[PDB]
This record gives sequence, C-alpha cells and structure tokens, in this order.
Amino acid sequence: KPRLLLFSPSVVHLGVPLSVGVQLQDVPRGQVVKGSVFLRNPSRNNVPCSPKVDFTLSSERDFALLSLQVPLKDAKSCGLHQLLRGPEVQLVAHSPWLKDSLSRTTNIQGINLLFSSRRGHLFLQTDQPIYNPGQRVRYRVFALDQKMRPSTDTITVMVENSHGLRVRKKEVYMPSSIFQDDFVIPDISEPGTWKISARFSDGLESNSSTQFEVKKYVLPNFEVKITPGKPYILTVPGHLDEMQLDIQARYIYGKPVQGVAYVRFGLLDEDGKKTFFRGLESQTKLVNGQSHISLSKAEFQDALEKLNMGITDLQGLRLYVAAAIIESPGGEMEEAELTSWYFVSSPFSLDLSKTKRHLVPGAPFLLQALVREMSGSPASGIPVKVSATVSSPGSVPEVQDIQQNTDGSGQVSIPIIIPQTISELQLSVSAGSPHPAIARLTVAAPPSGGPGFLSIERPDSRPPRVGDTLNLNLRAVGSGATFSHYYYMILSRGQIVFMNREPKRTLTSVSVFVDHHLAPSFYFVAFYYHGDHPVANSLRVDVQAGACEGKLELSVDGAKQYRNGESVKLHLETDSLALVALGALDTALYAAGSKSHKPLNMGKVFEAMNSYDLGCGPGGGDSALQVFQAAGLAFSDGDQWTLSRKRLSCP
Amino acid sequence: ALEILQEEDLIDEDDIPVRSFFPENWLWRVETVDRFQILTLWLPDSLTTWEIHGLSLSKTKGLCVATPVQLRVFREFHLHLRLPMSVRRFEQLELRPVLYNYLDKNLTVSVHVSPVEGLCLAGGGGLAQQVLVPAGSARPVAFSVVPTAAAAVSLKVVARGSFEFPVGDAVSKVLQIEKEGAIHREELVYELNPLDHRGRTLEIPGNSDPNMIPDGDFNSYVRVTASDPLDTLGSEGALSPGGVASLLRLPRGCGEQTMIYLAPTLAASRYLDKTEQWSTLPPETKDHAVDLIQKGYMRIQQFRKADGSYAAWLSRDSSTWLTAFVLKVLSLAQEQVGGSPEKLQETSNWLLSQQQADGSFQDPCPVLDRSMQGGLVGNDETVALTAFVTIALHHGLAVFQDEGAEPLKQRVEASISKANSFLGEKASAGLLGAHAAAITAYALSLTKAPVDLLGVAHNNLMAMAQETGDNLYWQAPALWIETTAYALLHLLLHEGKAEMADQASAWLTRQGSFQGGFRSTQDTVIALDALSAYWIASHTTEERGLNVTLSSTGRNGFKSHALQLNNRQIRGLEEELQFSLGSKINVKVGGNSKGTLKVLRTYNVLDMKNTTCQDLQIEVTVKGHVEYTMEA
Amino acid sequence: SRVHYTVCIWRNGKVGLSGMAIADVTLLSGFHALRADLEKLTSLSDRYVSHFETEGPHVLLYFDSVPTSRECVGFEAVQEVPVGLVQPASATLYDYYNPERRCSVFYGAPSKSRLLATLCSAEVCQCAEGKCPRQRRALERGLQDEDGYRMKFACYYPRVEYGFQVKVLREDSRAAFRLFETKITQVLHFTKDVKAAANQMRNFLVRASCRLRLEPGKEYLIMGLDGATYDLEGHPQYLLDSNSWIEEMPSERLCRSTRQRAACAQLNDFLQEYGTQGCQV
Ligand SMILES: *[C@@H]1O[C@H](CO)[C@@H](O)[C@H](O)[C@H]1NC(C)=O
Ligand SMILES: *[C@@H]1O[C@H](CO)[C@@H](O)[C@H](O)[C@H]1NC(C)=O
Repeated sequence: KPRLLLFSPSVVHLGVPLSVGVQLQDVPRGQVVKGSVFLRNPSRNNVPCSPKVDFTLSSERDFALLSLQVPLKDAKSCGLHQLLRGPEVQLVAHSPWLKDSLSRTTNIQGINLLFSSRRGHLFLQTDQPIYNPGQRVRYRVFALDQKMRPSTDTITVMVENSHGLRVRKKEVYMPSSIFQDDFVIPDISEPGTWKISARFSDGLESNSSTQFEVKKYVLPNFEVKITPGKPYILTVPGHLDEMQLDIQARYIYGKPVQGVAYVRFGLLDEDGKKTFFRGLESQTKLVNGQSHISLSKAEFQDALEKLNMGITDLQGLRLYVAAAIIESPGGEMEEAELTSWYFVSSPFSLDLSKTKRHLVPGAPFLLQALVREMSGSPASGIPVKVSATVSSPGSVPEVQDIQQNTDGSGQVSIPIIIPQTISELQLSVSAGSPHPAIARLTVAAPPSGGPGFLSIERPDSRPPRVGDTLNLNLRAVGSGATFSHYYYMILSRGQIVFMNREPKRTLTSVSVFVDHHLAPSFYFVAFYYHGDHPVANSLRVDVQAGACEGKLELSVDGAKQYRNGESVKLHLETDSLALVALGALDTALYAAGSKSHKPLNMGKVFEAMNSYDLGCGPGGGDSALQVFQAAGLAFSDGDQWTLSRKRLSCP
Repeated sequence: ALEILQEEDLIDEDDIPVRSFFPENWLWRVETVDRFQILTLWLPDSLTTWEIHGLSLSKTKGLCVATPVQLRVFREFHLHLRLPMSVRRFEQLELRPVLYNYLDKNLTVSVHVSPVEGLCLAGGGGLAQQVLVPAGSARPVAFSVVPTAAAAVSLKVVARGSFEFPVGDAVSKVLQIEKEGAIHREELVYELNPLDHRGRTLEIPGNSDPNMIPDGDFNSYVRVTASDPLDTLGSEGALSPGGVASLLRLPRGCGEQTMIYLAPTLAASRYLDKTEQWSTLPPETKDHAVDLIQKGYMRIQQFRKADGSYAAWLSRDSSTWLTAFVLKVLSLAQEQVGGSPEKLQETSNWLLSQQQADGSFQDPCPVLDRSMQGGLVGNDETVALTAFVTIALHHGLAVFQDEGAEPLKQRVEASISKANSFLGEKASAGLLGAHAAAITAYALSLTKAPVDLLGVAHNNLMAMAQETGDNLYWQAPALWIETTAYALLHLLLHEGKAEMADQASAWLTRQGSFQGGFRSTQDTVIALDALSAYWIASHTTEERGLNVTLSSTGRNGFKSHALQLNNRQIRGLEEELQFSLGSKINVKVGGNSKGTLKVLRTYNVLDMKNTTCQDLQIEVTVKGHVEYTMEA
Repeated sequence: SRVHYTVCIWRNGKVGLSGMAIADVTLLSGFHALRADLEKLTSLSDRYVSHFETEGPHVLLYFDSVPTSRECVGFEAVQEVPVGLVQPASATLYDYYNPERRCSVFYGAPSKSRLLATLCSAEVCQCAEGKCPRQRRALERGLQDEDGYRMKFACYYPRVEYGFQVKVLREDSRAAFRLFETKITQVLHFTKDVKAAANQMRNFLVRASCRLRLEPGKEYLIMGLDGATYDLEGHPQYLLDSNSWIEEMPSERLCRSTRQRAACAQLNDFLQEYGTQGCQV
C-alpha cells in the first residue's frame, strides 16, 4: 500500500551538487515521515561519501526535491578513489518509516548509481587555426563549473603534436579563471594537426580539447570558391541531373579577382582515390570575379565510357572538381577543391530520430520526421506519406495512410491512431517526388497485461523559445482511475531541475515554463500509481532558441570601409562586469588551411552543456523502469528498482 | 611622343606612408568590460579582412561568445608583395610586387626597391621603373634580386605616383635568408625494457658524418613511446550476482546452527564487499547483511563459555574446532562491527592451552555434525585441525593493540612460530593427503614461513597434484572444492596473481555456478574468501610507468633531462622533449613498461644536385630593340 | 618600339608525372603582348596553345600536350613605356595536374645578360651592380678647389672605408670583370684588414661593361667601401663602384705648373695628414 520513492540521476558527478527526489505514495492524511538521504558505500566498512540532507514529508507535502552535495574530500576519504573495477556508488535514504510502517529488516532504501570525476566545462582557443613551423602558438583555456560560472579549481593542460606525443604540460591555479600561455612549434615539425587537451586536476575524466594545424604556407591574397548549383547529383537512370558550378575568386579585401580558372574533373572514391578524366578540362576567364561552368550529359557519359564505367556503378563515389586559378596579370595562383558532390539516388533524406519508440497501445502515435536536402539543408514544404501497419491484435492487419507537408525546418508531425493490443507497429515513410526518399521503422508494443499506460500529448510541435511556456496534456490510458494525482518532473543536463504534481482532472494540462536552465534539451517525465505498480512515460523536448544568459555584442560604430592605419572604435557591450577575451584573425588563414576548422561558437558551448545529459533516445518505454532509465534516472519504490546502467553509452 | 616620361616630378617618397606591420593575428588582449567598453584600435597595414573573436566571461552571467565581427581594410590604391617562405643566400629570386589601381583614372607610377644593405638588386637600387596602370586594373612590377646577407633583410618597395595624381604606396617587409646547406634529420630507434637487466643503461653516439655544415642550425629532439599489451584478457571471475546474496540468513538455532548460518552470511558479505557486486544487488542488502552480522555477534557471545571457548550449549565441553572457527569468523567480523577486542584476545589465549608440547592441536569434544568440518572423518584430521587452529590464531593476532596486548601478542607469535615449525615438519615428512597439504601450505604461507619450510610444502603439493578434469589440480566432491580453495590462496600468497592461480579460480568458479550457487557447507566458506581474494589480487597488480634519464655535455655545457611517462594515470601517454647536445648522450632507463625510444638529430647537410626542371622544361628567347633610360 | 618573343616548352618527365602544362611568362617591364598575334596563334589548326589570356606584362598560355622534343610558340609585344632598369624577368611552367611540379626560368633582354652581376670568390659572393668609373683627375680640370673637401668626402659623406695609393701592375680579366692587380705604395685608411701594409699584392676589380681606364705601371689614389670576396691567396679583395675615389697622382712638373699650383700641394697635405691623423680626432 504505502511507498517511499527515491529518484536521482543515474550518474553522480564528484564535486557537483546531486539533485535527489523523494516522495510518498498512499500515506494517511495525517501521517508524517522524516529521514536523511546521503551517498554511500565503497567497500570500506560502509562509509558515507557525502554530507547528509534531511527530508520531512507529509500527506499534504508528499514530495521534495533535494540538493545533495557530493564533495571531492568526502568522496576521496570514503574510498571511491581506491575502488576496484567500475566507478559505482550508492545513494541511500534513511528513515525509520521503513521499520515502523513497512516492517522491513532495514531502515534503509536506496539506488545503485555510477559516478564520474568529470565535472565543469572547459573551453580553449588558439592564436590561429593554422601556423607555420617555427611560429609562436598563443592560446588560452577557460574553466567553468556545472552551474556555468567561472571556476578557480586547478586545471592541467597538455599540448600534443602532429605525431601524437605530449610536447608540453602545465598545471596552474586560476585566479581569474583563464590561463593564457604560449609556445613555439618546432622548426622541423611535420605538417599536420596538433591537439591541445585540458582537464581539471581532480578530473581524470574531464576531457575537453581544441585542435590546430601546422603547415608551411605563404599567406594568400585571394580565396577561390567552387560552389555547385546543388550539392548533389541524381544518378537515377530516369534523369541524370546536369552538373553546373559557379566558380568564384575574390581578393580577401573584397574586390573580385581577374584571371583564368583552370579546372580539372574526375571521380573520387570513399577511400580517397580520385581518378581524373583525361579531357574535359575547362579554362575560363573570370567575369566580375566569377565563372559559370557546366559539364554536359553527353560529355559526362562519354567520360564515363572513356573510363569504362556505367551510370549504375555510381551509387557511391562523388564528382570531384579542383580549380587552380592563376591571377592575371599578377601571377599569384591558389587552388580550390570540392569534395561535397556525392552521387545520390534521391534529392531528399529522412531523419526519424524524433519519432518516439515504445508507444502506448490505445493512444495516438506521433510520427515525427525531418526532411532534409541530400547533403543540404532541411526541405521546406515537401509532401511526406506515412504507411503504418498495425500488426494483428488477433484481427486482420490494417494499414493507415496519412500525408502531411513539412511545416518548417523539415518538421512533419503525423498522428497515426494506434488501437489497443497491437502486436507491433511497422512504419514506412516516403517523402517528396521525383524520386521519393524512403525510410522504414518497426517498433514492438508493450507486453500483455500491463498495469496501465500514460499518454503525454504535446499540441505544439515547434521548439519552444526560452521564455515561452509549453503546455503538455496528460491522460491515463488502460486502467481505472483509483489515483487522484499524477507526478511530473523536468530533467535537464542530467539533473532533476523541477518536480511538482498535478491532480487528475478531465483533460489534465501541465504547464512547463522553458527557462535558461532547460536549454538546450530536457526530458519531461510523469507518472502515476495503479495499486502498488508505477505507471510512467517520458517525452524529450528540444529548446532550439538558445542564447547567452547575458550578452556579448561586438560592433564597430560607423560604415566600415576603413583604410590601413586608421583608428577603429571597437564597441563591447555586456550585462555584467566581464572578462572579455578578444582576438582578430586574418581570414586568409581559413583559406590557407588544408582542412578548415570552425572557431569556438555558442552552438559548441550548448553542445558541451548537454554532454552531461544522461538521456538516451526520444523517451518512452515498455515499463516504468525502462521509462525512468531511458530518461536518465535511477529509481526505487522498495519492490521495483533500477539496475545500474552501462555508463553514458546506452548500448 | 608615346614614350614620354615624367622623371623626378613626382611625390618624393618622404610623404608616402610606408606599410610595414603585417601580423597574422592580433588584438589578443583580455579586457575587463563593465557592461560597456570602447577600444580605440590602431589598424595594421595589411589589406585583408579581419575576423574578431569575442568571449565574455563573468561571475554572474557566465560564458557568452559573440558573433564574430568582420572588419576589412582597403586602400583603393595599393601594392601587394608575397615574399617566399625562405630564400637561399646567393641564389637569385624574383620579387613580384603588384600595383592595384581601383580608381577611375589611369595612373602613372614610378616604382623602385630602395637600396638596402644585404641585397644585390638591379643597377644598385637607384634606378626606378615608370609603369602605367589603367583604371580598375593591376600590373606586376617584377624585380630580380640575389641576397648576400646570411640572416634577414628588410626590403622596401616604393611606388611614387604622378604629381598630377599624388597616388603612392610603400611596403617594407622582412626577407628570411635560408641557412647554408639544407635540412636533414636522422632518427635513432632503441627498444626499451627496464624489467630485469637488459637495457637499463646504454650510451648513444651522435652523427660522425662530415656532410654536416658546422655553423648551420643544430637541433635535437628526444621522444619515447610505451606500449602495453593489446590482449583482451583471459580472466573470468564474477561468481553469480545474486546467488551469494541468497546465503545471507539470520541465525536461528543454537551456536553450531548459528555458525552454519552466520559463517556463509559473513563470507557472502565479505565476498560482495571484496568483489564489488553490491551495485548489482538490492541496495539495502548490505544494511541487512550488516544487521545480520550484528545479530550474529550479539547471538554468539551468549554461548561464550569461561573466558573464550565455545560449544552449542553451555553445559557441553568446549570444541577446539568450533572455537577456532568462531574466532576466525569474529576476528573478520571485527572489521565490519566494532565488537569487543578483549573477548577475542581471551578466545585466542584459550586455543594456546589446547596446543601440546610441540605444535599439534586437538579437539576434546568436536561439533555434532561433520558438515561443518567438511566430512573430516578419519584421514589427516589431526594435521588438518592443527593447521586450522593455526589459521584461526593468525587471524586473531591482528586484534592485539596497545600496551596491554603487547605481551599477549608475544605469547601468540611464539606459539605461531612453534606451530609453523610443526606444520613445515609435517609437510616435509612425507605423503599427506591433498587436503592436509593444501591447508598446511596455506597456514605456512599465512605465517610467512621461511623458504626452507614454505618451499617444501609448496613443492610437495605439486608432487601430489592431480587434474580435476579441466585444468590445474586439487558433481565434484566438497573436498575437491575446499582443497582447491586452500591451494588457490596459498598460490596467491606465495606469488601474487600466479599463472597457476588463474586456472584454479576458473575451475572453482565453474563449480560455484551449479544452478546459481554452491549448496554445500564448509567448502563455500573457504571458496568465497579464496575467490574474492583472487579477484582483488588480479586487479590490484597494475604495472605503470617508464622513466628515461638522459644526460650529455656539449656546446651548452653540462645538461641532464629526466622524463617519465607515468604520472599515476597513463592516458595513452607519449611524450617528446627537445635536448640539443654534442655527439654523445648517456641513457639511464627506469620503470617497468615496454617501449621505444627515438632520438632525433636534425642539422644542415650539403646542398646536393638540383631537383627543379628535371622533368618539365621551359625556354624563352627575346629579339628586338628595347628603349632604355640611364643605361650608361 | 616593338620586341619579339619565342617561348619553347618540352618535358623529360614521361618517367615522372604526366599532364598538360600552363606556361606563365612575364614580359619586360614596359611590354604588353599583342592580342591579335596571340589570338591568331590560338586559332591555328595545330596550335599547341589552346587558350590564352593577357594583361600588362603577363601572358598565360595553355598547352594541352607536352612532347619530349621542343614545342615552340612565338609572339610579339609592344613597349608602353621606356625600361628604366636593366634587369631579367622570369617565365614559369606549371603542370596542369601538379602545380607543385613546375619549372621556373630567368631570361634577359637581347643586349643584356641572364643574371645579375655578382662577384664570387670561393664560398662568398658580393654585389657588382652599379656604375664603376669615378675616373677623376681634378688637377687638369676647373672643378679642383683649395677648399679641402677631400677629408669631408672620406669621413662624412659619402664616407670612405679603405684608402691606398696603389701601383697598378697588370690589367687582367675574369668572368664579367676586368681585374687590376696592384701593389700598395702607402696605406691611408682601413676598416676591414687592419693588417694591410705597403708592398702587399692586392686585387682591384672593375666590371667588364664599365669603361674605366686604369693604366698599369702608374700609381693611383684608390679609396672606397670594403669588399667581401677576398683573394684566393688570402688577401682581402676590392671592387670599384659608385662613390669610390680614383685619382691619378701628379709629378712635380704637373704640380709646379700654374693650373694646379699650390692646389696640388693641398692635395698632398691632405694625403699625408689623413693617413696619419685618421678620420676622427
Ligand atoms: C579522453 O581523452 C583521451 C585523450 O584523447 C582519450 O584517450 C580517451 O579515450 C578520452 N575519453 C573519453 C571518454 O572520450
Ligand atoms: C586610359 O587607359 C585606357 C586603356 O588603355 C585608354 O583607352 C585611355 O585612352 C587612357 N587615358 C589616358 C588619359 O591615358
């Protein structure tokens, strides 16, 4: 009848406050339970590895969200650093309620967790993306905590050369939370990519890095760009699309180059072997710094015939274009090379990551797909057809055909209605025409005779903005409504961020305010109880409007068009007293690079933020244990509980 | 007519801003910005487009990275000069400055490379070349130069436009002269193995080769790679996770039955501790097990007879075997549960007065059921009991602490020495049973017997040894399971993570896995302790680190470098260091990891034959009459 | 007015990398190629050059085949503006499929030479560009003065580093130089080779295209800037160029005579004084 519920992230980060949930089910109106929850148990006696935090729960205050510190000193002293095999630790809640009420042989209930020394966020940037041998590499690393504020903890940084060997190691205490340093590349160093790695001193698992290239180069004065008309070529025999490219070359100060673009063509394989056409080379003089060239279908077919190659062989490979432009009359020459032009069998591509698995028999299934140009951007307004076969509940199978156009950002969201006791669901998706893009998905249904199911329905499929309130509709499915409440919580970045409860009503609706802590991706988990059995379901919500908590806005007041040696007023705006790290690159360095590397940018920061997210897949499961484990949680009620996961991998 | 010139009626160079600052990245400063800041930048002289980093870090708002600002600088009339990476001394090269005119008027410009010390240049650098550049057009103004300097020379190209249109520009840029000869590199490879005496110390010679240029550049680099085994491992372990937890049973009956319940319950708890399988069991099981141990400790001391002896019922005469077994259980339980030490000290003292004149021990009233004793009917019961009491006494020895127990320890350790002497004598004497030999060797190895005694016990067991049916030596009888467990612990104690120990553990684990666990009594208690000890032993031994100490004397005098690729956590770590030196380097190798040492010597070697224009060829001839000024 | 070009390409690289060729040739500073001549070349049936482009002194020529034997194409250029400095220029042949593999060659005007004038002895070389002949006898001219600016010339501007009165023994020639072999009569100043002394053999070179007249058996005052080549027998070696002082010393009769009377004594007074006093007091 009565229950103690313990919720926590499945992975404990040492030095990070661990959010722990505790809750009471079916507890008499006046009854009160008090206790303590704490982290425990290397096989060294049974020593606590954390301070204790006390909880007090009532029938009218039946859930609490607790912050349990897990500090380095106590984790070290208890013996987790001396632990053998995997890094596993226990969370334990201690209350005499288990003795007084449930009559267990213990006053303890817990969960078995994993732990990691990985903590904080480490970012680092370099003087340039590419250097000559013998040149001084300036760089700096930034140390932030889980809360995303500057951290002063000691960090260890190491520089790894093109060969792969450590060339330098520094371990330094951060007063201002930035480490600025410099070193000189060996003059005799081989061209190649160098790698800088940084960790917290206590964080042996705190991987973070940045890379740069060393290459012998002289700084170009213009950049040449090969741009296909479309970054794909249909090799379907029904219509081989015509190859055409806008080739541009432009001085780095903006004006267009005048000169001749000497272009060569061939086929490049996956391994890296490019077989040039002998013939079909194109020589063209730039007009307004551009040259439009094309390869005729007859020329291409003869070139394939020249190589004894058929159009049916071109399911792999890519059409290789390399252009060496010689400036006239200056005589400077630099090359462009295009490796993006795959031979494809459809102009579109289907991404079915969004579509939830393990869906509730008796509730609408939401088919979510992203239609993208093949090697391009999302496809807008493309018609998508879904063929959904509900496999025999004992009656004859039936097929449900629903068609919808991509609303935007490739998003199509189709509600195929799934009836009770479906044996399994088989999904075939066809997007756009000519030459439909196709993908197939099969997913099994919950085992027979479940306690109940929970339908989580999201009316607005748009990624909510930071500051917009998202409303989710929660409906119990499949069993009597003995329960009077359902309980929900918001998980973000691998932490329980919010936990609350909504009483059951006709068409119950729960409001989730999307704050900056929920960016960029969070899980909505909700559950109710049928007798002594938990019923749960989970839904992933991506927040794609992410931006700075404050701001940094760099600007140059004026109309640009500055001359050399003039005064430029660089304006810096922010919302706090901030340490602003600056650096001005000559853009020629991007052109010079054999493999260009994108700078550090806000998308990388948000991606780094969500590397702590324990969540795997879009949510949902056949059982509440699966739902909680899929969300990223560990759970125990005293009878049903979660075994430790195989780390973050989710194999 | 058409060849008219404007010679020296042009802007006089003094009034031309000369462009000289050409950085590839700049503005690297970090500034404190209190919500707003304005930096009055002074632009560099290179006409390109700049991309500006911006990371804002603050205590209250955290990290913010701005969208980069594009800033491009353009002069509308300018000269661009790409100098090569490096040019050899005394080898002619073509400098190719290009004038760009983006005005709507044709420009006539007089261009010359200013005379500079270290460069040899057409006509001595005084002569200047007029050239006319159409509107919206560019033209190269190639100059041919051969450099005489040995290091670097700043060369200034000056373009003086008409006085009618005072266009003008100047570029001062530093030309790097390549050192005499050409770069060459030799890598010396030496495999490393400081384990035992092989390559612990060695001396590496330099480059004798007289092909080196003496006053050229000289650099040397030392770098080392260590390689651990790539094997996927043969170890098994991890006896069933949940079967061991089914041995936890609260003591019900009187003493012997309590011990039948408590001894596997403690052993299971110790195994689950030692093997770290609590994570795969219900989380509060350890709390329950510890409460069972606490209940067991409280239970057993109610059957404790006159200062430290045990029987199931107080009226019964004390059993030596049970008292030793209870002592072994409660001495280990002392780690989990803070029991009374003095009671254990008394219990060991009582066993001392069960020893005879020599080391032998006897039991005047054994336990009722032989299942506790492993079916020890007949055979080497007295020998096995003597070893068994010695094992129990050794566990009890650790209880002794502080001044009061310093004499108590002394009598026990002397008794242990007499017991050890008897146990080695019995092993020496002849053909004991395998069970007796294994327990005797285990007892001797616990008490760290001298090699004169310990080795004979070890060697005699090998002579006895008989294969069980898979591998190693002792469905299967309880005696085989118990004997193997004693042998496995003896092998581990004698040699850590022994190869023979691996095979014994594999058989014993298989024996343990019958329908989810052992169902037998005495064997299980020993086997759980042995298997857990094996699992700790296999993972405890970790070899890490390689340490290479290098020393030499040379141009930079006495110098020494010690580099170690250990640091406690080897992150696939390989390491390189620079160590320029003379022609001999002394190498001292420490640590315990296989590796490879590479010493790289780089220097300038004689130039050798030309590579260019050995495949492709080009030739050009010019005929006519060229109009010249100031040729004479 | 006009000039005529002949460009030849070929390859020995059938063993090496194969591919078509781009010839990038740079014309003399004031010459641009005639488009009419080049386009006629481009429209021939067996043209060799299958595409071209030009602006200013630059001509690009695409050759879609490269044979083992010489493949030559001629064209012409017209002079925009006089050439101000006697200098070579370069032509560069890039492989179409391997621009890294190339051949770059210097060529010169018809009267001029392929490379810049440079003096080399053993492992050291020295610039030889410039107009050699000071060739100055002030005694028989109206420019001679009693002002006494000889020391000012030597010390301040254009400033002198070596100074000798030298007897010329032979006039020889080597490479692009005429070589006066001399013996030092008296030393006046040194910077390099402080151990220079009278009766030492020395070499004073002059560029062969220079029209300096120096007679063996006569004694000349020779001062100038230090060289850097040195003789093969070890003695430091000098080159005559702009701002060197070359003057023939007169006799008593050619000092006693009215035209240089007492002015020649002032020259002699400087010559002894500077050699003993040194440049700075
Ligand atoms: C951490 O980085 C090191 C060095 O690159 C690498 O060997 C290791 O596999 C990384 N660990 C993870 C979990 O990525
Ligand atoms: C400017 O150059 C163009 C291009 O050759 C020419 O047509 C025009 O006559 C020139 N004007 C002057 C004033 O030289």
